[PDB]
Amino acid sequence: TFLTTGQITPEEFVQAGDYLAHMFPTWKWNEESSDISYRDFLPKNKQFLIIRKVPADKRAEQAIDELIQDMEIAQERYYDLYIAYSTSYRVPKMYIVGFNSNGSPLSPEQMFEDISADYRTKTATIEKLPFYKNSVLSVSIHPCKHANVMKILLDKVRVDQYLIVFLKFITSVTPSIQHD
Amino acid sequence: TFLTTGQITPEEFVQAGDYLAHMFPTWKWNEESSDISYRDFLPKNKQFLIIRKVPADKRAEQAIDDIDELIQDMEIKMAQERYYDLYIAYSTSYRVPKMYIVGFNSNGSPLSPEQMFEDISADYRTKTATIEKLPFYKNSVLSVSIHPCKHANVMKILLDKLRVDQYLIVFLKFITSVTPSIQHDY
Amino acid sequence: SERVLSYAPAFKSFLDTSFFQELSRLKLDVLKLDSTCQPLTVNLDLHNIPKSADQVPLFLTNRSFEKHNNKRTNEVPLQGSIFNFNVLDEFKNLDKQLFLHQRALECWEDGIKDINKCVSFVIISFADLKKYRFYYWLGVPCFQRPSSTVLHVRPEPSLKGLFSKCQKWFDVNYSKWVCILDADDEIVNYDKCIIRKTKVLAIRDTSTMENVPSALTKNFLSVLQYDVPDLIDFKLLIIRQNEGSFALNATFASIDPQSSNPDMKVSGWERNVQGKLAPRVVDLSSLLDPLKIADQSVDLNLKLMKWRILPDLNLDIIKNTKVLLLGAGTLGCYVSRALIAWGVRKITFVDNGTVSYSNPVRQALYNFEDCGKPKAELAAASLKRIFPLMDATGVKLSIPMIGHKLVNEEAQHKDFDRLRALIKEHDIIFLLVDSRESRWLPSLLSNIENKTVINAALGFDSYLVMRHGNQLGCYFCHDVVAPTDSLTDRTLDQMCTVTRPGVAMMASSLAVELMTSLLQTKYSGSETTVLGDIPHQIRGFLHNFSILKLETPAYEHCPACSPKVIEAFTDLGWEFVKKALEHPLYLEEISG
Amino acid sequence: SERVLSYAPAFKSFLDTSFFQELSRLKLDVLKLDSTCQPLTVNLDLHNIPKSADQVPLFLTNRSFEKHNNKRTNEVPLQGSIFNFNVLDEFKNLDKQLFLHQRALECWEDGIKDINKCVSFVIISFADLKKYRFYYWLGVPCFQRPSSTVLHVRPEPSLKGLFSKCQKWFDVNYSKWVCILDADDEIVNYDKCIIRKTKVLAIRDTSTMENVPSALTKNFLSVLQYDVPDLIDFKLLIIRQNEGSFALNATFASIDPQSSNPDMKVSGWERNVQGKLAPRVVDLSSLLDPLKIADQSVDLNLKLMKWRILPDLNLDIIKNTKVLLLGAGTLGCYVSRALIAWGVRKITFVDNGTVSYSNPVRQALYNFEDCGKPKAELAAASLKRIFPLMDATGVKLSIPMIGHKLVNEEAQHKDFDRLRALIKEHDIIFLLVDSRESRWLPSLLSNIENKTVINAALGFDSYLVMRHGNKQLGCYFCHDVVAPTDSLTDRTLDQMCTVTRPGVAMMASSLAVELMTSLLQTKYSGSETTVLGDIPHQIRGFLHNFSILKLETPAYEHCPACSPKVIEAFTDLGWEFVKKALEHPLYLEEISGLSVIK
Ligand SMILES: [Zn+2]
Ligand SMILES: [Zn+2]
Repeated sequence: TFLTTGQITPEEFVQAGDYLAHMFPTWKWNEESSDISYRDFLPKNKQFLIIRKVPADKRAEQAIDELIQDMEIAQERYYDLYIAYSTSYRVPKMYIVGFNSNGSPLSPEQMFEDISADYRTKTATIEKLPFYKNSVLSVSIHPCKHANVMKILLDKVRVDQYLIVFLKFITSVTPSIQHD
Repeated sequence: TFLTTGQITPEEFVQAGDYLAHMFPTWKWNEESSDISYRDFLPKNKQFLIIRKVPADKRAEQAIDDIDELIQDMEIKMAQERYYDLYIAYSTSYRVPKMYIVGFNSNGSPLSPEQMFEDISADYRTKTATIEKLPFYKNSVLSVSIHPCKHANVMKILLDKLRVDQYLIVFLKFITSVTPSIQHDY
Repeated sequence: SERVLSYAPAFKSFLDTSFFQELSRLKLDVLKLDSTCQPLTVNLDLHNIPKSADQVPLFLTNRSFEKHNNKRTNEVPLQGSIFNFNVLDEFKNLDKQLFLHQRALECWEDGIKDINKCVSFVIISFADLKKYRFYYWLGVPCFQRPSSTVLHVRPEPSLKGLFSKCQKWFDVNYSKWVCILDADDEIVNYDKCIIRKTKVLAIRDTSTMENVPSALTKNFLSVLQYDVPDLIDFKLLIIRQNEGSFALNATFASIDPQSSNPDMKVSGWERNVQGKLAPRVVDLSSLLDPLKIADQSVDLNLKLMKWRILPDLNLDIIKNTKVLLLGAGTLGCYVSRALIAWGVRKITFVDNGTVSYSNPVRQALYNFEDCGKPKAELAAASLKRIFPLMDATGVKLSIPMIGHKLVNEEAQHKDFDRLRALIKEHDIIFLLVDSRESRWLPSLLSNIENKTVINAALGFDSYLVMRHGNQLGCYFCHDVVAPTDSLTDRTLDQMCTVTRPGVAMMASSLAVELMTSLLQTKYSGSETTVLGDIPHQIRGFLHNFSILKLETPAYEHCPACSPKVIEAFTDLGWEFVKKALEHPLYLEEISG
Repeated sequence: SERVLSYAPAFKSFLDTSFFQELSRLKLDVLKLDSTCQPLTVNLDLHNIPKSADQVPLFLTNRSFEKHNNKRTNEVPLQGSIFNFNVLDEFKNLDKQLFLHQRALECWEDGIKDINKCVSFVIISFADLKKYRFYYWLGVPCFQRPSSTVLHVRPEPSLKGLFSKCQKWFDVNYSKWVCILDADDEIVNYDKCIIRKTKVLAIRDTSTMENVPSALTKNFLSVLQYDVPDLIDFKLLIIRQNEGSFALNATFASIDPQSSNPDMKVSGWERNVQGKLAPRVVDLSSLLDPLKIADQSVDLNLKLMKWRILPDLNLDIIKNTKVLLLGAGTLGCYVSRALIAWGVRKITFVDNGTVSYSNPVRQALYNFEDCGKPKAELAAASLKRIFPLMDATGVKLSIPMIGHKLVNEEAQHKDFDRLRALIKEHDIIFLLVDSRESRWLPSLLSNIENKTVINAALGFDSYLVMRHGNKQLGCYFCHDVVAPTDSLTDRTLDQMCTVTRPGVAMMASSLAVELMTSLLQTKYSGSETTVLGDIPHQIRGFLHNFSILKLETPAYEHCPACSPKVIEAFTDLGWEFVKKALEHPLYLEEISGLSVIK
């Protein structure tokens, strides 16, 4: 079915999603909050998976001041990654939100430093996280192709881990962000 | 200097037209009034010339209601002849008089711009006729303008056929070919 | 003869627009609705009565409101008043005869103190500002007091050399309507003690009708008979500033004389040209209404092309072409501007999307403030904001891409039917979608509804303009580029492509010029009209500033207009389309 | 082996954009209040602490204001507040020590009623809601009461099997920060009566620093001491959800004890990366300011051309070109819209007239509502409405037609100087005027000021686009563009009072701007092509047959705008020469030499 097509039903998503969160409890399904723009076809509590503050040690392609003074009494980065389902290309869809070493939000052109060259200039863009109501800027990676892709890597010598394959794909995209 | 060009100065426009209003007393100079937007290169009382209600009997090409059911009952119990107001202005961008015309139908109510065009000669209408407010009144009124662009040129040609007093008399001979269905009171 | 003296109306009203403008100003200033009454002034020129008129022009302008706004020489000031009504019922139901009679009483009161002050006029009016419509009626109260009195007259050629003196006396004495002779036959003002002895009365006449004096004559006669009750015979000179002056031998007669409070017969409501005693109603919208004035300057612009340059051009078939623009992206915005510049008045947008942050620089109908709002509706609104007469309309409406599984059968089935109806309702259809998958369904429905279809598509530096017509290929009959071509010529109609900003401009213009030329009558035996060639396809590239024109036959096995594809449709309706959108290899089988 | 216990900062702040977003939304700038206080709630997750962090993330989002909301299993809820200031000055001069001390006292008052509630945090903030600059500082009140008390400690290897029980007990009792052993070595809730006897305290630690507990530790010891002032010696378990839990023999000591009114030693203002006790200031414009978002979206759209298709394309040299548009009619309008699509940022319109009723349908910068207003300034304004970052400016200014008597020397003498000025001031001059007699002077000045000039002229169904300055090419006037023998419609080119087909001006405009961009690209090695294609001298288009011609034309010796004798006469005689040329143009041919050839 999916290995043939390379795509998943919303019912299969919940399957790989629950599996991924089980084997790497560091990933989580959303909570129900009032700021989430839900989707009828997914359960309220299995809308999108999320991991928080994964360290990025280096950048991708190598892996007021007065006031601040008067009030006195390069570096590491942290990434939140979200995984959502794409309706159009029946496959998973990648969004990332970045923090500098101070815990402040990164600019959309700083996050780009942490996308691999070929993906950066060809298959990536800035985007309101689609599942939050009044919303938050991020870097997304188009599902264009993707499976294609997922259909290639799959064929390696069981649907529950559709997402563990998909994740290793992703690390190719954001190789500076630590992985396991 | 002016039969050379076919063009006149402000000083001379005043002469050619003091003469006109003396010869054809039907043309008058404007009156000092509060609704004119004056120009300082001429006197207040020599801004522009006016003739009122010149008749046109034929047209240039041959020479919900309710209101109606309201008019019928308010009633107590050849057409259109038309009537034209002609104004003569001085252009600065060219050194020539520019004429404007404002029309009325036989009931003495104003003509639509569409209607006024019927009394412009087909050549002069399709190349040198425009709709324009009278530029010497403030709260302004629509008129057909005509419209230099050229002119003397065309005036010097008529002067290639003797003082400057009669410049506007010759201009009027021209104008007559533009609006050939308005009577020749000039 | 002898005859009974009859009369011409005193005045002919002329209303300048400035009169209605100054009326409106004064009427917008009050909120109260009560009818109102203001003094008016006109300066009569009895030396310039146009030949086709029978009486002096009475010329109302904005200046008539402004008291005595100076005055020329030899002109006669005429005092009047305007009663404006602010409820059309009051204007309609006012007893007109009663009203004019009451005006005549005021004139009489004035007259018996000074015979020269017994002449006025009145305008009644209702102004409908929103519609730029003005109702009015001129009344000049002319009175016979008593009504029983009439005048027998006969010609008096003899008193002929007198006229020059009166003419000239009147020019000087501009506030006078009347004069008399003293004992040495010299002109003096009207005195009752003198004219009782001298028996000669001259009136400054407002009519030009041969031998027929202006009705104001009744007024002066009434005053005369009251100042000199026993006067029976007198000479009456009717003085005019042309050559048509005449003298009368005059005798007061009487018809049903009552006996000692005299009654009064008043006439003077002005007629229209149909000879009817009825009010005037005028529509001054074309002269005053900014919107209607613009409609006119624009129609004039388009006509000049036809008069100055292409006399055989048909500007109206364009005007009345109802245009559906499938797409409110870069193309839709620009095509639509070209269209309005040509006088197209009904344009209907179709777009399922939202204005984005990067859109306003490329899509010429949107501002920065517009970001986040739905495109189609907003686009129509932008057209109206440019030219409010535009029957601009916007429909937010997705168009099913082909090769995609559906997402909502019921919602899209409603989209489909709504699409097809939009087409049948319209005359020319522009396909200005983002990619070719969104191109298939509109094509088919247009080929089935028999509409003229202008397609436009963009590559990075290339565009394609073509028309499927009412046989010529449709967009889908043949591949639109070889698979061999340059990597930048294969960007044509890709949904992922950025384009050089100028491509959409050039494409839009050519698409609209191709439409207008196509609407025109084709010449005998050639594919040309009065606006030039009517190519099937046009193809252009910016990298080398070049244009191709070319042609393509209908393809037997084309997925969009092949006759076996049209068969399947009208037979198996939407059920057929559904399978086609989902199983493109199935669509292949129908066409062959 | 005995050390004085030291501590690590309890938390690492992370501020999400939704947090600042939710401040705005609350309309706090619009409120006439000097400062404002709201409660916050974050849910700590002690199982997911970044290797590169030394303590739990304290992650503030919009959801942090919702006070309740859904919480994940074993996530520890932390209650805090944000005091926001409307006046920067009082954010700056706020006594940080005294302020954090007041927050500590609250924790104290709470702590002595329940020891699991003696922990908190605070955010102080000033928001510049227009510059989208946010200043903030996390405070975590950690207190030693009394101040005199410190803790001696030494490793306790012997309590290892406990760590599993404690980790697993804290996961369940997510609202608890402390637990103890009872007389059976079972884990139970803190209770002063029990711990007084069993003397074993476990704390849920928020740091990951080897052997250095969170500074929250002090708060709990302070409560413990108050319940049990007779306590000297006890066991202390520092519990973490990784492998780094540790035990300690702990002893309360005292430095400079006060009499048998306990003051307290407070600390916990968060440091920045540099290690400094100082506020954070943050620019979020790039993430929240819709001007700055759109502006960057435009430049991304353009950069996708360079990256996907033309790598050696120079987008920058374009964006920085100062463009002067002489003419704000049909042509100026369409050209400016092409220029902004290409990312030009400085555009300056010049036009003397006024929007007419006929204009908006053809002239794509004006609406019906605009009629009667001045053109140039309105165009500029129309560009700003489309894209506000635009340095668009209008200048109402007459350009003296050639062969026309002057109407007013000084005002026109001033218009000259002002025209030259604007020309020198800019990089690329587009001539989008209406007749040819208006091209003359601005051609000349643009020659003289060594400027690249793009002319665009229109006839009824054709157009001409052509560049001047910068092999020698010659200008618009070197050669009769159209011959007098040519057709009626070709002859309409650059005539005034010519009604043009609507599409002509759109084509002319697009090609004029594409010609510009191309011209700004580097030329190739011996070719006359750039990365954008050709750069013709002249392009002519005809609508009736949908065709385009490219041509080049040689400079002309007796040219009335270009000739040497004409640059000469200008250079010296300046305005007086220009004046005479404008009024008596046979003079001009006299000078160029054109007179001596006829
Ligand atoms: Zn086909
Ligand atoms: Zn030259």
